[PDB]
Amino acid sequence: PDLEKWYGPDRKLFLPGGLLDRDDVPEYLNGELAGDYGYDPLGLGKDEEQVEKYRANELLHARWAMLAAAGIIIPEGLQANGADIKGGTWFETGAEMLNGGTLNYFAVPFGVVQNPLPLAAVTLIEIVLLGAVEKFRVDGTGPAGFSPGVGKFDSDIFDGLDKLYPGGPFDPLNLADDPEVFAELQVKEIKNGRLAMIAVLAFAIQSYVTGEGPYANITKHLSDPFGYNLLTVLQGDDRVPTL
Amino acid sequence: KLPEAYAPFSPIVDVLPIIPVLFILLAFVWQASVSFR
Amino acid sequence: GRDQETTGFAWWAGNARLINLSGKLLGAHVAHAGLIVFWAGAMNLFEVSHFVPEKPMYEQGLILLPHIATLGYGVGPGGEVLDTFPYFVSGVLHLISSAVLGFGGVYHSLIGPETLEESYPFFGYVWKDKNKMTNILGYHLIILGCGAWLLVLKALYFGGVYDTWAPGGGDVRIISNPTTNAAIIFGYIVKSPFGGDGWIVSVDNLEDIIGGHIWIGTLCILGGIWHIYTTPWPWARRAFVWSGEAYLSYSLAAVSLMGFTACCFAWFNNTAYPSEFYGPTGPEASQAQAFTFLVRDQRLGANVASAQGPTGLGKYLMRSPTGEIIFGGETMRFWDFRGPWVEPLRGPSGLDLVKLKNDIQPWQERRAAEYMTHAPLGSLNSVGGVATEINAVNFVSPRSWLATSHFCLGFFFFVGHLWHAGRARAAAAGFEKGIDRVDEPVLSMRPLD
Amino acid sequence: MLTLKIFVYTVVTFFVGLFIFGFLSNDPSRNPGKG
Amino acid sequence: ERPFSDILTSIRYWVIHSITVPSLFIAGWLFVSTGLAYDVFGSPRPNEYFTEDRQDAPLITDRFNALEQVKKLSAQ
Amino acid sequence: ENTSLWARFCEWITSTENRLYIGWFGVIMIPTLLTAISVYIIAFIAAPPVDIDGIREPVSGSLLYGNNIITGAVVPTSNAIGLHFYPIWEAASLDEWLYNGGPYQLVVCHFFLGVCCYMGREWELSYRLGMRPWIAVAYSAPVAAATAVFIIYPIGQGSFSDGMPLGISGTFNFMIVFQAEHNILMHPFHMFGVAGVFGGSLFSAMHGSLVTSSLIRETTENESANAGYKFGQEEETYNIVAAHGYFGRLIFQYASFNNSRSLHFFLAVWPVVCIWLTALGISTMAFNLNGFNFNQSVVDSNGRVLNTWADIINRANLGMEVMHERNAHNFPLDLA
Amino acid sequence: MTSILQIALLGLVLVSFALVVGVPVVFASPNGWTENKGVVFSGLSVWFLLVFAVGVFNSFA
Amino acid sequence: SLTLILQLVALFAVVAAGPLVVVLLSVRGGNL
Amino acid sequence: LVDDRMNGDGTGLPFGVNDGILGWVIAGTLGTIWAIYFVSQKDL
Amino acid sequence: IGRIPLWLVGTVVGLLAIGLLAIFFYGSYVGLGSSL
Ligand code: CLA
Ligand code: CLA
Ligand code: CLA
Ligand SMILES: CCCCCCCCCCCCCCCCCC(=O)OC[C@H](CO)OC(=O)CCCCCCCCCCCCCCCCC
Ligand SMILES: CC1=C(/C=C/C(C)=C/C=C/C(C)=C/C=C/C=C(C)/C=C/C=C(C)/C=C/C2=C(C)CCCC2(C)C)C(C)(C)CCC1
Ligand SMILES: CC1=C(/C=C/C(C)=C/C=C/C(C)=C/C=C/C=C(C)/C=C/C=C(C)/C=C/C2=C(C)CCCC2(C)C)C(C)(C)CCC1
Ligand SMILES: [Cl-]
Ligand SMILES: [Cl-]
Ligand code: NA
Repeated sequence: PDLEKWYGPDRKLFLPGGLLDRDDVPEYLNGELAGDYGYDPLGLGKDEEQVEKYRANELLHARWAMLAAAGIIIPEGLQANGADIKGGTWFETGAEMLNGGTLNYFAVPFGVVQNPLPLAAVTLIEIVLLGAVEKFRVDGTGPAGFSPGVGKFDSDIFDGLDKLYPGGPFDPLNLADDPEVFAELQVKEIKNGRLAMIAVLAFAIQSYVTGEGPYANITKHLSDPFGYNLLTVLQGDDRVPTL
Repeated sequence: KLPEAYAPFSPIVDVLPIIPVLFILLAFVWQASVSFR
Repeated sequence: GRDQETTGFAWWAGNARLINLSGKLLGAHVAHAGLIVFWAGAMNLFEVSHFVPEKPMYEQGLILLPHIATLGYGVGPGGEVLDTFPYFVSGVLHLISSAVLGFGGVYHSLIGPETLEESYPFFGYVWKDKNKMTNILGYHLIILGCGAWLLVLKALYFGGVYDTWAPGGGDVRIISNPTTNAAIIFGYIVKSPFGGDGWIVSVDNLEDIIGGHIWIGTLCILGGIWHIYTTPWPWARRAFVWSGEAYLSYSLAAVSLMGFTACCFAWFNNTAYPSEFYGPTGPEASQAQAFTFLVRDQRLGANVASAQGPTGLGKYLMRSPTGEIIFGGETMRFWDFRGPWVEPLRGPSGLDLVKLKNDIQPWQERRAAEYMTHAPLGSLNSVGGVATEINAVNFVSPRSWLATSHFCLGFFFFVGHLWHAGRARAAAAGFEKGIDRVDEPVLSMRPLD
Repeated sequence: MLTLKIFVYTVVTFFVGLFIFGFLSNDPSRNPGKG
Repeated sequence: ERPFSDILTSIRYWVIHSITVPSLFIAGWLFVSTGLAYDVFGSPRPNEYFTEDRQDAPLITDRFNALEQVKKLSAQ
Repeated sequence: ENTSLWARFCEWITSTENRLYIGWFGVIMIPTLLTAISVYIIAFIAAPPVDIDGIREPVSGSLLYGNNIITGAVVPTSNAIGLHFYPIWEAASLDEWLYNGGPYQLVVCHFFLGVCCYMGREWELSYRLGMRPWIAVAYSAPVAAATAVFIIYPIGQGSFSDGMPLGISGTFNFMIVFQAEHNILMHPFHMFGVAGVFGGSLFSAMHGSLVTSSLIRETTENESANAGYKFGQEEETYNIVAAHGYFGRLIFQYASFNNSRSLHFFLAVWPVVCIWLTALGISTMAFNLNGFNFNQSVVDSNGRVLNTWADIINRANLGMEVMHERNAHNFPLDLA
Repeated sequence: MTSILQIALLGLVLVSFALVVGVPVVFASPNGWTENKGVVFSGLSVWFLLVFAVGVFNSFA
Repeated sequence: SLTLILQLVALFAVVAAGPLVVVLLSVRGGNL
Repeated sequence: LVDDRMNGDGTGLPFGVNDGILGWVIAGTLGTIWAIYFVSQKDL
Repeated sequence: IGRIPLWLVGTVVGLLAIGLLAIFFYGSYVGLGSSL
């Protein structure tokens, strides 16, 4: 694992060598964390500790957006290709459970199952589960065990587990015991998460502009690239020819 | 004709194709300025 | 920059000074590519600004708008222009991209690293590094295959391209079922280049064109992967010369051949170069004159089958050396011409007599008269017609302009190939600067030459 | 005529093959230069 | 003497010639525009190639009275 | 001891001890040129008349059919054939092949291959002798001119009947019809070619006269001055400084060629580039781009055409045009 | 909206001319590139912004 | 005319651009 | 017809091969020269 | 004396020569001898 492209002084930066000499990079970015491209034009970091807690926020947003990008794009594609999914378009899935409505959960590839849980039960379950999980995350303590690989673990294995990267229960497939590949996978994780965050922001803006989901956007744009793009949807109607 | 919003820029459109001819002459100017070093 | 004292090259050979400077050579290349895209965009914007809708493109001295129209933008049935905004967008996109390419070229020429070998080993190269040379060649082959596949995608799914052979006088068509048969595709590359065969210029249908482009794209991608993952074999390493000038000479020979071929495409092909946009070919104009003087005298009651000229061959109709019924006169030399306005009139034996008597369409008559009056004959100050005609009309065919310019370019690039191949051999052998005057080979040879 | 065509094809193929494999036969080494 | 590059790169030369050269250019322009070129060299103006008498090209057929022949066949 | 058959053959082919160098370009050059020479000589002596215009009206061409050396020619291929590649085996009989102009295509194709391989052979011998390689580049200009008149112009015109006839009066016919149809005299590329041949004559005479003028005294008056030069002498046989001084005092002390290498480069480059230009002019007029058309350019105030020397040339070209191929045209426009 | 596009395109022409005259000057100036980084980056950024703005305003004009 | 005047202004600007760059690099340091 | 001819003109004929014996003699001659060059290589 | 650069002098002279030649070519299409 060539770790020197991501950590240390001779790492990859957000501008190339001719555009950015390695003297304008801020001193608090010296290649100690994954995804360090020396990118801080506005002085929002100001020191290593503030950069570290901002990295906590960045990694949490990255993981949530990595889940969210798949959760946005996949049900819409399944519905468009012919699955019995309602509310596949991500911004109109909420209304589908408004007037006592329900959803269909398509367990791939096994089939669509009708979901009996109503909106109130769903939101109560989400509130209690997410509150408990976030409280466990900030406290560093958890009640029960049985994660794969590590097995049934007592409620004390969480001590010494690093925040944002706790091994043991959250690592059933190992894949990270070697520190070099662990750091390299940290770089991969943060880059994928940044890409997913930008993708989710793109999903939101495209959905607001075009009134349709990102799968519809990409499919219609690949159907006709020069007849369906941002400028074409801003134009509104067919342009009067300049003949 | 150009599109109506771009019609007032037709005079500068009509000059552009000679700029590649101007580049080789600029190379000769630069070589003369370095005294054909 | 550098002087002659440190390089051994005078200013008029100053580009040779950057043969072994990878970064500056890259900068020269990128600035040059910016120049090419600049000319494309600027000339396209000039042509659309000077474009006049009622006249056909070939009457207006346009060479790029016919290319985009053949791609199938802004035109309808019969080659009639419906919108010039696609042409304007093409010009604008090229002109803007030329700025980015020019910035990159100027950067790498002036303040970029002189050699890429130290800090950028992926881009660093020496000319004798045959593996790196094949890697770069493979990358470029992959890019070219993707460009050919872009043409295929435009033809199949993105609006199609202009088919001049569509019934009713051509239209923009979706190409379904391209000719992927290897026998049909490579027959063109093994055809004779002479009359009646025409080598690859005689490709006459969009199905054949797009199938050949599928073949070219797939072969270019496969060869690109091949060259990325292989090293030249010992027979190649003994046959070739491995230096930048030698590679340049190989490319010069290849593009000289391409320029001559493009000349012949522009002069002869009316499928990839539709006559609606490029004007008639020379054979097309001669056959159109013959057809027009046939239909006029048919309308005057004359029998165009029994009429013989002063020589006795036949004023309107005669036979090709293989027996086909063809138009009479000197245009017999163009008897192998095929065009969308004449092929409905041809049965198995050639020009069908009853079809010429009863089945002549008004659009065919109009195209024939137009192509007769707009033959690719004119002066270089753009006076249309033969050298004896007076200065009345302002017309030179785009086919004539393209053919003349590209024959000239092909010839000069053949000469440049000769120059650089000879100099590459002499420099590899070590006597490109002259005879040593102390170890002269001829003085060591047996006399009597 | 077909006999003549066969003979001419054989002759042209023979001379072209001689040309091709002659320049394939280590031709850049056939010079009096040093290096 | 002076090796003519020193001449071509001297402000004295250029302050003389920024006056002399444009004056000669303007003199030539005035020579054509004022009709003095036509008067001096006898070239007909575009309106006086043909007269009311002859509507074809002139033809000098006399040698020893060619002066008055060209005087009467010219533009008066 | 290098007993291999192909190795022995290759060492003989690339041998610099042969009286005439063969090389791998020569193994294509010698058979094609021998074929072209044989067919040209046989056809020029005894070929039957050729229906050049395709109008069943043959042109004799050969000595045995009543031509002299000036009027004798190998007549171009029939217009009915056009560009369709007519070899002997594509003819029903040798008589038909002769009637239709087959010898012309045979000689032209073999001559083109032979001169291309002659240029390659020039490069090859320069390489085997340790020379610089650009004599082939210099020879590319007559090769371009021959290709233009024998191949490129028939390609652009659609028929090998428009090739230059292999003869003297045939060459004159080609020139006259070419001027009639394209106004080659008013073509700038042809003007450059004329400047090149005139300048080549001027510069050959000038350089030879200067070298002969500055020859150093090594002989006597009873002996030829050429005897003052010995083949392979190390020292210079003439005074370059004196010749340059005379030239500078003659026209301008500047704008000279005191560098002998620069002088010889100029002597090489001027006629070669100008012949390149005029060969390209022929090749462009193959696609009907033509010379400057200044017919009726000058009009008076009332619009009457004032004829010029270009208009007199146009009258001459009209006389040339209305008389060439007097029975071959059925329609007014000479598009083909 | 047409006047806004015309003003934006005029500004793009002016910025393009400024970049054409200045970027080679800054590049080949002695220590000019290491000092005019901000000015050159501002010019390139405003050039890209003007190009995108003209492209957007074309759909409304 | 306004079209001819604007064409002349653009022509003079583009013609003077490159020479101005060379002149500015000559008087402002060097490295040309 | 009054006489026989090959009638190979035009028709887009691969290498002008109207009879497979022509392709065979081309392949045989090229392969014979190649075989001589190949069994005669590594001899310089 | 060399106060003005010779390359600048030659560039201005060539610019005027190119301008005069462009004027001459423009006059081929207008005025006298323009076929109009
Ligand atoms: C033939 C093209 C080419 C090549 C091989 C290189 C190669 C290189 N450049 Mg680059 N350069 C180019 C074009 C090229 N340049 C262009 C057009 C620009 C203008 C944007 C620049 C401006 C530039 C700068 C300012 C810098 C480099 C530098 C570098 C070095 C490494 C950084 C890098 O990859 O660039 C980074 C370039 C980008 C991130 C631009 C995006 C490129 C993506 C990958 C597009 C891929 C192409 C894609 C197929 C579309 C093709 C477009 C085509 C059809 C026109 C390396 C020597 C650096 C250097 O020398 O450091 C000392 C440096 O500082 N380049
Ligand atoms: C793909 C194109 C290509 C490439 C990349 C190069 C690259 C190289 N060549 Mg060149 N060359 C080529 C094509 C190519 N050439 C062709 C087509 C010819 C002409 C037949 C030659 C002839 C040639 C010569 C004779 C020599 C070079 C040399 C060189 C080197 C220095 C070039 C230099 O500093 O010129 C600087 C640029 C100039 C001096 C400008 C020349 C002015 C030209 C003629 C203007 C023409 C404009 C005209 C209007 C165009 C239209 C004409 C016609 C088509 C209508 C360089 C490595 C030199 C060498 O061997 O170095 C090792 C050398 O002496 N080349
Ligand atoms: C297609 C044109 C082309 C290209 C791209 C190049 C490229 C190159 N040449 Mg050049 N050159 C050319 C043709 C070309 N040349 C011709 C026609 C000649 C004959 C006169 C030569 C003869 C020649 C010599 C004699 C030498 C080179 C050298 C150089 C290299 C160094 C540049 C340098 O230091 O200049 C410095 C120049 C300047 C500082 C002044 C010009 C500044 C820029 C480039 C002007 C561009 C303006 C442009 C519109 C700005 C765009 C901005 C962008 C944001 C859009 C450079 C890569 C040198 C070399 O080998 O380097 C080691 C060298 O010694 N050239
Ligand atoms: C009209 C019919 C003819 C069709 C024309 C096209 C045929 C396909 C030719 C493509 C050859 C591809 C280039 C391979 C390398 C060439 C240089 C070389 O050779 O480099 C040499 C290299 C050195 O080892 O060899 C090697 O790497 C091995 C290279 C393999 C050589 C191919 C030979 C195939 C079989 C030949 C005929 C069978 C011959 C037997 C005839 C004997 C008498 C009857
Ligand atoms: C290296 C070098 C060189 C070269 C250089 C180059 C080549 C450069 C370039 C460059 C380039 C290649 C550039 C480009 C550019 C572009 C631009 C700058 C643009 C733009 C834009 C605009 C502004 C536009 C606008 C418009 C539109 C949009 C449409 C309408 C009209 C108008 C026009 C208005 C030389 C030789 C000199 C010398 C040596 C060095
Ligand atoms: C797209 C298209 C198409 C397709 C095409 C194609 C498919 C092409 C191709 C092609 C190819 C596939 C080609 C190839 C080629 C080859 C060549 C061109 C060659 C070569 C080479 C050389 C020249 C060599 C030399 C040598 C020798 C002889 C020996 C010694 C050494 C050396 C190597 C040097 C078609 C027409 C259908 C249609 C239209 C369009
Ligand atoms: Cl005649
Ligand atoms: Cl006729
Ligand atoms: Na006649």
